[PDB]
Amino acid sequence: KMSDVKCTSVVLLSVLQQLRVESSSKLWAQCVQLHNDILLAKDTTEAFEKMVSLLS
Amino acid sequence: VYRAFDIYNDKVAGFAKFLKYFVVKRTFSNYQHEETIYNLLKDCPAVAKHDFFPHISRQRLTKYTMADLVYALRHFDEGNCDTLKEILVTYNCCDDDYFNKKDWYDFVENPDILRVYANLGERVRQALLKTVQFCDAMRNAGIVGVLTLDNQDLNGNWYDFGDFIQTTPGSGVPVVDSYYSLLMPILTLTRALTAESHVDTDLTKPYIKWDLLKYDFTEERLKLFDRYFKYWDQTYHPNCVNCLDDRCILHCANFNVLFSTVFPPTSFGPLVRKIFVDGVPFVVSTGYHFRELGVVHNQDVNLHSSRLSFKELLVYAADPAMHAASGNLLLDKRTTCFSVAALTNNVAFQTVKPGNFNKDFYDFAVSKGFFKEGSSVELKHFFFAQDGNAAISDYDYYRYNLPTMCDIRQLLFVVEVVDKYFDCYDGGCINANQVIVNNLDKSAGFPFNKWGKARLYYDSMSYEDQDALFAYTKRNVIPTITQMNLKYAISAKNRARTVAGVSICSTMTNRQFHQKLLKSIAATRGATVVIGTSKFYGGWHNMLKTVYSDVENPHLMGWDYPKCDRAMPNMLRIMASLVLARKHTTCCSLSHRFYRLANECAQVLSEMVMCGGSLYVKPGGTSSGDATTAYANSVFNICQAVTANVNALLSTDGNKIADKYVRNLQHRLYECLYRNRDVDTDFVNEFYAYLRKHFSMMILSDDAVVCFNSTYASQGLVASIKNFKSVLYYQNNVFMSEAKCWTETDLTKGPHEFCSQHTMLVKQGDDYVYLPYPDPSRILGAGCFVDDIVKTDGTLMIERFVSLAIDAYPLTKHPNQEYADVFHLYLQYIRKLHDELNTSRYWEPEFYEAMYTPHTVLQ
Amino acid sequence: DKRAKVTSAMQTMLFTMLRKLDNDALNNIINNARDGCVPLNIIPLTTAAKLMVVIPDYNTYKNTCDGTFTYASALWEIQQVVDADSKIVQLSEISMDNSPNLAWPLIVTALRA
Amino acid sequence: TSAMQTMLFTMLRKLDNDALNNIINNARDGCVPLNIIPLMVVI
Ligand SMILES: Cc1cc2c(C(C)C)c(O)c(O)c(C=O)c2c(O)c1-c1c(C)cc2c(C(C)C)c(O)c(O)c(C=O)c2c1O
Ligand SMILES: Cc1cc2c(C(C)C)c(O)c(O)c(C=O)c2c(O)c1-c1c(C)cc2c(C(C)C)c(O)c(O)c(C=O)c2c1O
Repeated sequence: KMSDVKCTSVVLLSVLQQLRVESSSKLWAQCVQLHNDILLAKDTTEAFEKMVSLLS
Repeated sequence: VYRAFDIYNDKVAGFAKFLKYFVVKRTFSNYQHEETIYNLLKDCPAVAKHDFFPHISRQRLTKYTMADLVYALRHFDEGNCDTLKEILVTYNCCDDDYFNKKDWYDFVENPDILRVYANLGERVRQALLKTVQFCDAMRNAGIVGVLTLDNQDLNGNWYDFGDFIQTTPGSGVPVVDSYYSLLMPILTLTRALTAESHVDTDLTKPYIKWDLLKYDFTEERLKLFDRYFKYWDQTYHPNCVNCLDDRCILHCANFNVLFSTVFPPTSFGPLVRKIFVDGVPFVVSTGYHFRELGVVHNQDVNLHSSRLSFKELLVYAADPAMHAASGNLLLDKRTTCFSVAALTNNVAFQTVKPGNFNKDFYDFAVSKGFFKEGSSVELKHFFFAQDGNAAISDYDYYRYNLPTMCDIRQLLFVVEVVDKYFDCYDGGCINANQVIVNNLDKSAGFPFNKWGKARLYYDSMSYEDQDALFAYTKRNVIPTITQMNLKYAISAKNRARTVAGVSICSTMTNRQFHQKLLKSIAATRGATVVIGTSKFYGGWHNMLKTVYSDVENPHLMGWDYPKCDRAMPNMLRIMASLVLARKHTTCCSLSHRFYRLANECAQVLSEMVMCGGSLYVKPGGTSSGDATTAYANSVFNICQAVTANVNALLSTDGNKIADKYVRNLQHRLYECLYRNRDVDTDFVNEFYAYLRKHFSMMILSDDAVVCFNSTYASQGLVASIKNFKSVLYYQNNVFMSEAKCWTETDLTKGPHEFCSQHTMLVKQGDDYVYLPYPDPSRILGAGCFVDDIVKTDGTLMIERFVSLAIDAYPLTKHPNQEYADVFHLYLQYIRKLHDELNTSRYWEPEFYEAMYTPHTVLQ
Repeated sequence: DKRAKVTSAMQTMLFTMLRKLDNDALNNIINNARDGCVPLNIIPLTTAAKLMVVIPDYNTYKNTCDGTFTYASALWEIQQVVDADSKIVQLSEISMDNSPNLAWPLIVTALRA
Repeated sequence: TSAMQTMLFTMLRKLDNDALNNIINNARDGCVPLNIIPLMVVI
């Protein structure tokens, strides 16, 4: 069900950007790296790992 | 024993891979004459040794001659790429094992290929200077001849004598246009004469520490010519201000562009004297050293401008003088592009955010059967979000823009074949109120955008003022400052978007200069270019109808140019602008025309770019955010096409061909562009027609579709798929993978893709009509991903849904049902939306029916 | 009415950038040449003393701008230094050890010596 | 975005938060680190 995982990752990145976390650089760089790699998902479990690692 | 060649006899006049150190021959009078000429001309240090023993042999010849080099560059095939590889390896750029980098050939992936290529510029400049030696040896031995390329190995020492006729000494002129023109635009890829930036002009030495003031290089550039192009039988004007009207500028900017390298980048760009406006020593720009144009001294000059009004304030503020000079010097090690300074004393960054997702749409999809485990319609497109280093990482890409020449005796056909392709149009230097303002609230340039958009200025400058500015442009020059921001919109890839809002002034002049031609292309139908056409009402249908007016077997096919708005080469971007102006020769002085061309080639091909705060120099490309950009690269598209057709004709042995009309079309088109100089209206008209026959083109804003006889291309006559790429490579500095270009072989179905659309064949009214439909996933993604603010009033979102449904209505008729349910859900969606509040009722299938059947007449 | 405001802002920005530069070393260069035609890609290279360098990572902070330095055939003693997050940095941190802990683009604010 | 938790319910209905479960596991072995380990560990 990659559809729900992509949508959830998008709304999570949205609330993250809303949280005003743009202070640091490498944190947001890796964050958007995960986001760009979960919006392009071929497997649902890979998206699962990226999503759970990004949630924290 | 197959190589490249150049031939123009009475009948076969071609440039193709024709089939034919101590190369032995197999004639008596001819090799006798060869021996005699070799005995007359041998004491020049540019001639390969010969041997009269009927064998007229050579010696010390690179296995691949200069010809094959120029060819292999001109016709590159990632499939068949033996020659370019072998050359780049044998001559110390990298070893054969360098041929494993995925995308090694590319210019975006593996930009090391730039260095790999420049590893031969010395081998080039050597043969160049040898060639000039040979030209002088000929003129001072008194022989009339011709200068091809299959007769000079990669070292440079020419050979292959026995074709000319003994004249009397001191009186001899050779035909050179073939040589320097074919060989023209590679002296830039390898960056040939770069060695001449050193003290003895040698790498094993420091750079010439040029005075930090030397600007003109006029004498130096003429040294460059009298040393390299002393035999270009046309009055090269160091500054093309002295070239007569138009065909001479294309001939001469094509030389400043080459000599622009040997000189420091600290020397080009504007020229700032110091004007003492009521004493104040304003260091404003009163000149410009363009890389491709020359030392344009602004004729009009005004000291002691005691008072000031709108015109001169704008004229000067547009300059980079008062920013570059009077600004805290800025360095930036991120990029490779040259930098200048910074307005404010702190570098800046901008990060992009992700677009909002529409939940209700997703619910509708999951409930009505979409978004299921294996639906044929999945999601691929979203509103991405970018990180910190975005604007600058956006800017960096320009490193693909190598400055290149373009073969000038070949390009001395196409400017005018395109003149024909626009002949049926209007065109003139119209006045101010003759310019209907389109796209008002678009943008403005660095100083300007801080104060508004183009609308406030078009509200400011009264008519007479813009005409004063136009006259200025006819006799002055002004450079400008773009501002490359980032754009936020849905897509599938993970790169970033780039909007480039050029100055207000470049607009408020180019409009006055082109609006008539614009409108005249925005109101034709059945034309070749199709910008501004209607969108519905058999629109696509009648369009296709035109496209196959009288074609043989329609194997219709389209394409795309890799990164067009950045890798846009140099001489072609000028040709396009010059063709865009021959609609003035009843109103503008050829001087006005040159200075107008200069204003453009300053405000577009290279100017100032505020990249956050880091003012770099745009080394080329094309301003995406420019009005004339669309029709401009449409001209460029036709140019690329027309060229492809030229290279096709010449890339095909007429001997083996049995047809006879196009044969003596090709031979005389050779005679047209490479052997003579004057425009020959007969042949440009005939060839333009012949193109309108067998290669009907549909050209939208930088977007292309073509319909072409397939039989001709089986034997090779018109633009195939591979030739149009082999040319794109060596003239555009990008690479178009054949996998990214398609070919529909049965007109029963539409084009696989044009304007991002596929087309089907239905029976509306029991009629075989052609309807184009979008990608369903694209419409889906566009659905549940909202770009702008819509939560306040969904009006714009409602209209977005409407437009989606109008694109989707050609799915209702699509075979696959799920596709139709896409439209169905969109419909019911809009139904609920309007409920919350027939032909005005867009929540009825008949509205969407009206706007596609190919006979309706309404709004 | 706003047309007057924006046309005014043009030359206002002009004259104030002039004042922000206005000097005589500029005048010292203008007389060293002809009627004045001189490339604009050299003026701030000479008549400016507020060089700003954006250093991306470590491996260039070693082959390039360091802790005074010379560039543009001049001398530059490094003044206050700031990282990509607009925060102050001390020079001892720039080494292979603590490098992965700083906002990378290191903007310097050197002066001419 | 309050619906984030709403979609995270259905997410957890088929995920069991594999990495969060691994972290709670590492916490269950009595090896609770000084800080959360990037997705130190003492004893
Ligand atoms: C005008 C503008 C100026 C910007 C500037 C100035 C001050 C120079 C920045 O300095 C800058 O950094 C920007 C970047 O964020 C920046 C920018 O994004 C825009 C912009 C925006 C936001 C929306 C637009 C829309 C929306 C309603 C969707 C259009 O429909 C549209 O047509 C546009 C074009 O005309 C259009 C547009 O140009
Ligand atoms: C909705 C619409 C319907 C049209 C229809 C209907 C009745 C099917 C035609 O039949 C028709 O012929 C049209 C002409 O092309 C036509 C049309 O142009 C638009 C439209 C356009 C082109 C641009 C818009 C832009 C741009 C400047 C990007 C906005 O920024 C914006 O906000 C808009 C919303 O209000 C907005 C807009 O509505």
